[PDB]
Amino acid sequence: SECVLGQSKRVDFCGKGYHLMSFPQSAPHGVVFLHVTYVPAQEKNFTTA
Amino acid sequence: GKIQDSALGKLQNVVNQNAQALNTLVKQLSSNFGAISSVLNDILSRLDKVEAEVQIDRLITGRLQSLQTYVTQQLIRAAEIRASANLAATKMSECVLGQSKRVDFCGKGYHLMSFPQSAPHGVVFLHVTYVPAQEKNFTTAPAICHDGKAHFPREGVFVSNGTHWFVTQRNFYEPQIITTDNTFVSGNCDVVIGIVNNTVYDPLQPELDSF
Amino acid sequence: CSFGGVSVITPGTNTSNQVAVLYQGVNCTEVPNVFQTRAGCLIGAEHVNNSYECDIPIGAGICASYQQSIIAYTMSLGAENSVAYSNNSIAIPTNFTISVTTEILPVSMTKTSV
Amino acid sequence: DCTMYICGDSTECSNLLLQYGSFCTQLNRALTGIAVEQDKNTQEVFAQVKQIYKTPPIKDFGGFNFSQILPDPSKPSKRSFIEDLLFNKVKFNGLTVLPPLLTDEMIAQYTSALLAGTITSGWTFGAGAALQIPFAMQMAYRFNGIGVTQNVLYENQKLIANQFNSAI
Amino acid sequence: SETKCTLKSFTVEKGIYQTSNFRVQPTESIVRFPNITNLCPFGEVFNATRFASVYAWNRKRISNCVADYSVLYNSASFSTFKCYGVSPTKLNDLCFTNVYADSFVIRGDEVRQIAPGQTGKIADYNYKLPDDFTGCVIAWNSNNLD
Ligand SMILES: *[C@@H]1O[C@H](CO[C@@H]2O[C@@H](C)[C@@H](O)[C@@H](O)[C@@H]2O)[C@@H](O[C@@H]2O[C@H](CO)[C@@H](O)[C@H](O)[C@H]2NC(C)=O)[C@H](O)[C@H]1NC(C)=O
Ligand SMILES: *[C@@H]1O[C@H](CO)[C@@H](O[C@@H]2O[C@H](CO)[C@@H](O)[C@H](O)[C@H]2NC(C)=O)[C@H](O)[C@H]1NC(C)=O
Ligand SMILES: *[C@@H]1O[C@H](CO)[C@@H](O[C@@H]2O[C@H](CO)[C@@H](O)[C@H](O)[C@H]2NC(C)=O)[C@H](O)[C@H]1NC(C)=O
Ligand SMILES: *[C@@H]1O[C@H](CO)[C@@H](O[C@@H]2O[C@H](CO)[C@@H](O)[C@H](O)[C@H]2NC(C)=O)[C@H](O)[C@H]1NC(C)=O
Ligand SMILES: *[C@@H]1O[C@H](CO)[C@@H](O[C@@H]2O[C@H](CO)[C@@H](O)[C@H](O)[C@H]2NC(C)=O)[C@H](O)[C@H]1NC(C)=O
Ligand SMILES: *[C@@H]1O[C@H](CO)[C@@H](O[C@@H]2O[C@H](CO)[C@@H](O)[C@H](O)[C@H]2NC(C)=O)[C@H](O)[C@H]1NC(C)=O
Ligand SMILES: *[C@@H]1O[C@H](CO)[C@@H](O[C@@H]2O[C@H](CO)[C@@H](O)[C@H](O)[C@H]2NC(C)=O)[C@H](O)[C@H]1NC(C)=O
Ligand SMILES: *[C@@H]1O[C@H](CO)[C@@H](O)[C@H](O)[C@H]1NC(C)=O
Ligand SMILES: *[C@@H]1O[C@H](CO)[C@@H](O)[C@H](O)[C@H]1NC(C)=O
Ligand SMILES: *[C@@H]1O[C@H](CO)[C@@H](O)[C@H](O)[C@H]1NC(C)=O
Ligand SMILES: *[C@@H]1O[C@H](CO)[C@@H](O)[C@H](O)[C@H]1NC(C)=O
Repeated sequence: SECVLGQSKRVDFCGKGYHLMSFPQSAPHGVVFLHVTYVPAQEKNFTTA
Repeated sequence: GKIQDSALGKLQNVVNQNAQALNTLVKQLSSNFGAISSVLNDILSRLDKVEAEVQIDRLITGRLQSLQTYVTQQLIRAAEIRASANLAATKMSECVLGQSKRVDFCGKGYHLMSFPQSAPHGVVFLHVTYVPAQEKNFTTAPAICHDGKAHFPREGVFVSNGTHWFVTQRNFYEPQIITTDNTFVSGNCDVVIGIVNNTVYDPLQPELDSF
Repeated sequence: CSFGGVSVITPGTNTSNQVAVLYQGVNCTEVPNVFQTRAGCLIGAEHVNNSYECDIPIGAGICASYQQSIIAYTMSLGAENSVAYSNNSIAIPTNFTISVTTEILPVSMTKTSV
Repeated sequence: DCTMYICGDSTECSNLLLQYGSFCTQLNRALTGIAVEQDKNTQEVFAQVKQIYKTPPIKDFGGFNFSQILPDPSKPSKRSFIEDLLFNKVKFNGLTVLPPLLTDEMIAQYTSALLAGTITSGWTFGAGAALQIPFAMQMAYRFNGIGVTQNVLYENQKLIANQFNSAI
Repeated sequence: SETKCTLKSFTVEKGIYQTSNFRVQPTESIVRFPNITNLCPFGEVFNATRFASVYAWNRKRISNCVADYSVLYNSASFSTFKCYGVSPTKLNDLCFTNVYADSFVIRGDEVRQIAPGQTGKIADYNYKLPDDFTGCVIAWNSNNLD
């Protein structure tokens, strides 16, 4: 419901990084979620106020 | 008015399994477990101690295993009730005392309100939800190019009725004119794909000209 | 030599007295309106092509219901919908329905001491 | 079958077991409960979609290549490649194993329906009608939910597609 | 009726109920034993002129021979015929890999000392039956002879 049929603001509920999409996949006796997430990269330092 | 016409089975299973568990525990008192009688008063009228003790030990063994089975069954089923109770507490917090962005946590559709109602050994939530209805197809675009600069919806989707272009909010069709209030600019319009051309309106441009 | 669970598929006795028997696992050759489900031989139910919604589970996709005779069918998962996806096309709701949906949760069981 | 397990074909053993009473039924009853719970568990995960959505034949999803996770058109089971990968990688004494209610193909149909809805209509098929949206615009609104302004998708769409295609 | 009976109810709700377990019960009874034609009995074991003394019990392997134990058990001579691990009524339904017959004499009230797991002079110092003895103890009066 929250990762496939929706997008989740819940940190780590739908993989590491900010959740975009999840795709369900069947497995024996189970389900596999391919959580697609936005992980930020290439930090730069800046002065802030 | 439709709730009068309408899940209780998932709750009645609690009432029915506790009833069946106790009833089975009572019926096992009729079981002989290899003793010459199911009723201990028979053993103790029929026999004297040195023989009764073996008979009583069989009844004790089978009754104590009946009761350990019951208490094991109840401990397992109590863990299931506590899962349901913690879920119900979370729904009370997040659906009644709040509004939930969690899809399908508070009924189908986008959650508005929930109201709790008491039930036997349970709680009933009346989840009020917005279900969108009466779809129309519209042509859409990710950006408008104007004067070589790419305009994007500030909060919404660009739609065309064939002739014109409008911004709407995503979850309900209210078409609004495309303006620098309804759109934001990022970059020149060459880099985006799927773009279209339409004249965004500045509110300053007529007002300043009206001076 | 072969053995299995004799499962009685029944409507409510309020509705009808007719019942069907699923002999789990065994093939109909060894049992003695006879239907070899992948759950076992089913006696007294009529096979129908129409994939209705599952009323009584049997197994391996077969379900049974009353329609009067007992009928057995490979259940439907739902109607089939291509959404008319196109790279230039959005659908927007022009209206809405407020639906009130009822969710019932256990909260306790009876306190017992023995 | 508690009697087949404890005794087999042995009328005297079966009769002695009757003196221990309902213990033979309680086990059949408890395992019946577990068994029906498994079909309930499977249904509550996969039957969240009430309508078997289908993908179009033209897979014009803005550069995103779902070919490993959508169904293979060449196969009768209609598994995806990653499902087919997973399903590869991972008697007489009165015991019996019962078939699940939903066959693996029915789980594939539901899994295909959830995926087709997701890629063609976003969250909307969950929250009601499967209102279609172009996939690039869906991703742009998913970006807007993570606090990243939606232009960051369209200006980097070929990169975002190539990263996703690599990750799959 | 089986459903109503297994639910302990005169009415049944819609469902599938595991009322019973069937089994394709056996049509006919086979019997198979080795085609051993020798009958060589315990005769020379029961009716020997002199037995062994108990300290040096005479052991004879009865083997490769048919043995009707009913004609033993029907003998009114056998004041004791206590059996262990097998019951006399069924001995004729069994076949055994070897049947050692051990024969000796002891005073009458001391016969009770022979049984497996007993202790005392015979069981301690002359002949001890193992606690997992499967077998039969045959004893009869011999003051008329010995
Ligand atoms: C998106 O559009 C399809 C196609 O509808 C056709 O094209 C439209 C632009 C308009 O001209 C319609 O009148 C055309 O029929 C929609 O599919 C139609 O749905 C209606 C029911 O609302 C049905 O009676 C038609 O037969 C369908 N047409 C076809 C060709 O299948 C579709 O419903 C729209 N998608 C969504 C999610 O609303
Ligand atoms: C698209 O929407 C616009 C705005 O509602 C429509 O334009 C109007 O059309 C009416 C006649 O139908 C004119 O009287 C108005 O002056 C128009 N307004 C503007 C701002 O141009 C347009 O007709 C719609 N087109 C379709 C195909 O529905
Ligand atoms: C959208 O608008 C841009 C800008 O007016 C159009 O680009 C111009 O098109 C003309 C005709 O081909 C050229 O002579 C100009 O040199 C173009 N300008 C630039 C900066 O490239 C563009 O063609 C329009 N697109 C559509 C689909 O209408
Ligand atoms: C939005 O949908 C509602 C519900 O169908 C519409 O309200 C009904 O309108 C009809 C007339 O068209 C009336 O006879 C009904 O009594 C109305 N129902 C209620 C509950 O008031 C409404 O007209 C639709 N609105 C739009 C703009 O499409
Ligand atoms: C999506 O990715 C798949 C896998 O790389 C591509 O399919 C392969 O294409 C090559 C070249 O035609 C074939 O030799 C392979 O056999 C294909 N693999 C499979 C599993 O079919 C596919 O072309 C990509 N999608 C697009 C639109 O290019
Ligand atoms: C952001 O990081 C990505 C990943 O390192 C960079 O993407 C690659 O860019 C090179 C050209 O510089 C291409 O040849 C590669 O194909 C790109 N990767 C993929 C997966 O397509 C990207 O250049 C970086 N962008 C910025 C602005 O730093
Ligand atoms: C030992 O000798 C006696 C006497 O000769 C045998 O006695 C027979 O025993 C069987 C079995 O009880 C009876 O059916 C016969 O009627 C007995 N015969 C007589 C004449 O009394 C005995 O068979 C011999 N022992 C064994 C083990 O064969
Ligand atoms: C949509 O797809 C067609 C091919 O069917 C392509 O020619 C067109 O450029 C695409 N348009 C957009 C906006 O993606
Ligand atoms: C039993 O049948 C009657 C009709 O004869 C119906 O009114 C009643 O509701 C039924 N009861 C149940 C429990 O189904
Ligand atoms: C029983 O029938 C099934 C098909 O329903 C078949 O696969 C199987 O080979 C048959 N025989 C046995 C012994 O299962
Ligand atoms: C069900 O389908 C088969 C073909 O797969 C057909 O032969 C049979 O007649 C159908 N059953 C009924 C009751 O029509």
